[PDB]
Amino acid sequence: ASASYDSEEEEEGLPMSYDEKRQLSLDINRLPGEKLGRVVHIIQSREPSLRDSNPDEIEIDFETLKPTTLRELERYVKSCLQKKQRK
Amino acid sequence: RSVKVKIKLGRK
Repeated sequence: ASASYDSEEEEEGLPMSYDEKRQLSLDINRLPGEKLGRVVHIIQSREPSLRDSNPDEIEIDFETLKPTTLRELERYVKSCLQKKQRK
Repeated sequence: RSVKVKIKLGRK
């Protein structure tokens, strides 16, 4: 049923691109208030350059931020999609 | 930088 479910032509070896980084911008944008606060802390737990430095507002540096840290958000979102089922 | 991924989660 996999073929009828989707196919997802997804590249794992894509070079640092703004579209690449920005794909994750749209994921964080879809996530609710509870999630944004949580994820931002997980992502920024890696980079010191994290949002900008200021922790009051949330502005994701990902244009200038590393693709390695980019993938952290990917992991999170993939987790959020399958763990949207709360208890 | 160029195309901003600087989110600013528009919750409010």
